[PDB]
Amino acid sequence: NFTISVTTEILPVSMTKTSVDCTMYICGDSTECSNLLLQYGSFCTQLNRA
Amino acid sequence: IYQTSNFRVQPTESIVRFPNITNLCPFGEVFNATRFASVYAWNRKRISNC
Ligand SMILES: *[C@@H]1O[C@H](CO)[C@@H](O[C@@H]2O[C@H](CO)[C@@H](O)[C@H](O)[C@H]2NC(C)=O)[C@H](O)[C@H]1NC(C)=O
Ligand SMILES: *[C@@H]1O[C@H](CO)[C@@H](O)[C@H](O)[C@H]1NC(C)=O
Repeated sequence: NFTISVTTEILPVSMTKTSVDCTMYICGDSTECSNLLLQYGSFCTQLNRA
Repeated sequence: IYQTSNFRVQPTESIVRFPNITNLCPFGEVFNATRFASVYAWNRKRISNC
């Protein structure tokens, strides 16, 4: 004799599509901070691309 | 689709809120007086509410 047993199997497929902006996070909406951040270079482009 | 910047709304005006009193603090007697006690026993001038 045989039995049929349904088995559940869970698999994550995706996570939340987050996004981070420097001048909002790195700078508290200031101006001099923006000057210094643009002085540091192109880290923010790399972060946004990633 | 590209993500370039953030929709930032600039502030309109500059509100300033300071207490409404007009008592001048006595800095003149503090900076220059007839006698100042020496280092072994120095005084405390508690400037408050001016
Ligand atoms: C195979 O197994 C099933 C499940 O146990 C059997 O079905 C049961 O049979 C008994 C009596 O034989 C009943 O009292 C139950 O109500 C049945 N259960 C269900 C879910 O139908 C089936 O009889 C077995 N087959 C053989 C040839 O033994
Ligand atoms: C300290 O000097 C200033 C300068 O004129 C004067 O107005 C003030 O009365 C002086 N403070 C004193 C003498 O305690």
